Amino acid sequence: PEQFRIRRDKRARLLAQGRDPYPVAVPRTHTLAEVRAAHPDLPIDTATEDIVGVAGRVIFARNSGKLCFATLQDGDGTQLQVDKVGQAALDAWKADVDLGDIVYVHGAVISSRLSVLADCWRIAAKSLRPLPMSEESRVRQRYVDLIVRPEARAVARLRIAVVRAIRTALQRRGFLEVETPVLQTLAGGAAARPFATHSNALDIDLYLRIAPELFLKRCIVGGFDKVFELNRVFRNEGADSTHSPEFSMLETYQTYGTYDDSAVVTRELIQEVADEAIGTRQLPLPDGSVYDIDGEWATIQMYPSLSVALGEEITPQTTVDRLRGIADSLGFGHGKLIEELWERTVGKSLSAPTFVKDFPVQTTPLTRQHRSIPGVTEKWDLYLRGIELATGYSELSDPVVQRERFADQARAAMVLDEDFLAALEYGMPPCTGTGMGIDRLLMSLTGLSIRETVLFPI
Amino acid sequence: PEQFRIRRDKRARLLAQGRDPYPVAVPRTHTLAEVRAAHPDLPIDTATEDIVGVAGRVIFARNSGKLCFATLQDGDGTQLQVDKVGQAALDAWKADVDLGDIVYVHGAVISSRLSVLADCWRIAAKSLRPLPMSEESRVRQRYVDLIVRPEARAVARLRIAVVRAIRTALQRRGFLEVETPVLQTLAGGAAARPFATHSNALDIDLYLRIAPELFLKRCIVGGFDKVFELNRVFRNEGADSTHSPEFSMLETYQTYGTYDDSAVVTRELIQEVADEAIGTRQLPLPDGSVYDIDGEWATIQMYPSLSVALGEEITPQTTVDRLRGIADSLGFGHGKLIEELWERTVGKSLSAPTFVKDFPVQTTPLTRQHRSIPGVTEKWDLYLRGIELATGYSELSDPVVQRERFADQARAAMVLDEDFLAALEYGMPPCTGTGMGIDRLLMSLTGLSIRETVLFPI
Ligand SMILES: CCOc1nc(N)nc2c1c(=O)n(C1CCCCCC1)n2CCC1CNC1
Ligand SMILES: CCOc1nc(N)nc2c1c(=O)n(C1CCCCCC1)n2CCC1CNC1
Ligand SMILES: N[C@@H](CCCC[NH3+])C(=O)O
Ligand SMILES: N[C@@H](CCCC[NH3+])C(=O)O
Repeated sequence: PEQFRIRRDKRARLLAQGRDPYPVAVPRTHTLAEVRAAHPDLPIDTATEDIVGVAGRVIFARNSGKLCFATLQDGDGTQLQVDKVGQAALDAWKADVDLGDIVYVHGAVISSRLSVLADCWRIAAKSLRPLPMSEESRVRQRYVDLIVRPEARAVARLRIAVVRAIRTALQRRGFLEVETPVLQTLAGGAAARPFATHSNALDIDLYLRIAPELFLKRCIVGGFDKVFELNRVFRNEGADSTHSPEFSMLETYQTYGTYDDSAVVTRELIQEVADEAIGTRQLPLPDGSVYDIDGEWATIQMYPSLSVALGEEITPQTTVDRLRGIADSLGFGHGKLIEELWERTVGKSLSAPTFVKDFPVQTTPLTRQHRSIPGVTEKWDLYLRGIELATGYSELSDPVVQRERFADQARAAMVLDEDFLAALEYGMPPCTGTGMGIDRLLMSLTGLSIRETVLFPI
Repeated sequence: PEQFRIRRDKRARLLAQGRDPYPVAVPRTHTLAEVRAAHPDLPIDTATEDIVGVAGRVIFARNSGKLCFATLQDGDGTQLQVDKVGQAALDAWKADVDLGDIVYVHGAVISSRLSVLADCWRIAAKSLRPLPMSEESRVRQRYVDLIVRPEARAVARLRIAVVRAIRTALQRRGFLEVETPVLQTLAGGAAARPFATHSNALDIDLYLRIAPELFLKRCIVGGFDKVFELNRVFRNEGADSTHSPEFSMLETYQTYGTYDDSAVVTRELIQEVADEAIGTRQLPLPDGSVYDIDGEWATIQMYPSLSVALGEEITPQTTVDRLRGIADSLGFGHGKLIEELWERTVGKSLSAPTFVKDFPVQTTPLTRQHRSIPGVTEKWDLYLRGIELATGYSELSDPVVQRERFADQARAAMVLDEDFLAALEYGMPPCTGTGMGIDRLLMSLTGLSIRETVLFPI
């Protein structure tokens, strides 16, 4: 709080002296990891003439008369420590260097009684704020978090690897990644309230996408065989531990397969991700426990599993009056009640990775009706560690069914998405699409909160 | 316009008959490209017993008594044509199939007097709109465009390959891809008017990002060595042939290099992209001409090149009164005039790939001051076929300079981005960032308009 000002004084008295505390270029020859990997086993307390120029943040200090010692930490976490050359050097070192400062050191690498002893040295950046964190002050200052807490570094890097692993996996299977509009004249593809924004260009409101599905489906019409899109969607609603207004989401579409096929791919995908990004399918948790995601995953059906849980045959024919009865005895329409009752009974119990499939028609307007069973659609949800993570559909390609479905939805709350429906009636071949939530994915894999999985939330 | 209704009648009279015109699953064993690559050279008018099930859009038809012929076109453009099995089959074929329809055919592949002769056949999707386009009706119905025009297919696929090539190139060089917020409490990183939107969660306006730079720079503070982000930005301004309110943009940041270093990388990157996505650096144009992007690219300086063009020494010292004089004699502040005069004289002439570097301080608040030359910053722009495509900076890591820079900008039009400035004063190491525009990139490579480079504009 005071040291704020002495640092700012250290800046000004360097400019006046004509020593640059924010130089344009310092000749860093090696990352610290490069130096460590280069000199793994080294005779302790012995010299080597490998001259190198390294840089890093001075995090520890121990000044002492003729020799000074400080730990240098590169941005990724790696560490190297630092008569030699000049006395004024040491004077400047003492008087100019503070903790949190970025410094360059040229010299030869030696082994401590793994350090480097300096020919030259320079400031690369002057810190006007010493380093210190509540979980919320962590999020509001991620940049400090990443500097001073290792786990922040590992989580950031893990998200990145997971996202790369996803691209790899889909690309290996012959999927093409596409960019579809964020700004739309009307936002569809999911059930949520949009963010609205006004355009100076057109003097109209546009709406940020809630999902890419409707546009992705146009691509399938247009002759894409296999397409995906990994990017942010926007749902103007409340925040909780599994919901945020902006988050990253994966949609996948594949022609000439069903929800049976996309279920297999989804499993393989998640498993292939663990392998690449985490290295095990026996997933360690902060709990201390281990979650096993290996092998095969159980598939249940919604109506039957709900039936066993309630001890009574529930079907698509079961009335809202009856459902409401059961809803009460525990604590709008048919579909909503089935999913609610199922979630409160079956989905809450689940631990092992589980698919639930065959969903009520009311609440699934974009998914095809089931091939044999009446009253249900070909949709699955994937629960992983009790987290709704992913869905897949046998996609409805029937435009007149689809027009009805929207009309039913519109009257319930009349402007339909006429261009989407127009596209469907040029002919969309049979396909299965999936959605997956990236943070929920990581959450399910790690036990980490949504406020840790993304770099910069609010 | 009438045939709209006969198609819709063909749908209904199939449902009633209990033949599904939008089946969930048809067993397509092979893409058409798979069949073509399998049977390249084949004795013409001879049989082979490779049974396969293919699917595709019936685009050509020629019905004739006992044998019917139609061209099947897969979504990517590949083509295969189609006593045998059943007469009712042929009756249904004639009466049920229209152009634009998606159809499945099982049977053996044979050579035409390269077709397939049918054991079975089924409708996969019924089209209620026959296929037909003005450049604007092309954009509003991309799905039809992609079906009926080959070039639409190739451009879509090229953008995708270019974007993949970019990720490859950066990933090869050890860059990590990061997601930074689209919704911000205040949007910075470039000069443009934001899109504003209201949050129900917080009862405040948020602003869609104009650029990721300020957040990307936090990542560098936080110890990222090499980071990029390829994703859409939003600038609430007018549309023209090189400007749109939503477009895809690449930002790159690398520690311990300057604008000299990022210039080299940018060249290599663009060149490596051409190689992967296009296959030549002798770029063919709709013109008929060829643009050469191979070898080395010229670097000029703004003030000196402007000087030669005007025949008079222009420096950072040259007054607004003088500049305005020259501006008039041809046809606000110093910086703006330099760039304007330069663009109207030098930048308009350029053809070969050219870097212009060393920019006026006023108009470059985020870039470091030049290491030796006074009055200029270390910024370059890359012109490619006379298109402003890309910039790179030696990044300003000096927080007090940076605070001033914003204050000057704010007073000109007082709320600064205090958190960004806070991050800078924990110490950002020397780095160079770049921006590149994806559509301008493709435009510069191909001669294609911005309304062709993206799938779904408006
Ligand atoms: C990390 C924040 O993720 C999410 N935030 C919000 N607001 N909404 C989200 C999510 C989020 O991850 N999802 C889903 C979850 C898996 C299904 C695929 C799409 C993503 N959804 C929608 C799920 C609804 C369907 N029943 C609840
Ligand atoms: C395809 C549409 O691309 C763009 N649209 C808009 N509205 N603005 C764009 C673009 C667009 O591509 N760019 C730039 C061009 C290259 C520099 C890096 C960022 C991208 N910019 C900003 C450039 C200004 C700096 N002087 C003009
Ligand atoms: N838009 C969907 C994801 C794709 C499901 C398959 N069409 C959702 O948010 O639920
Ligand atoms: N945000 C910049 C691109 C990055 C330039 C390097 N800091 C722009 O739009 O011009």
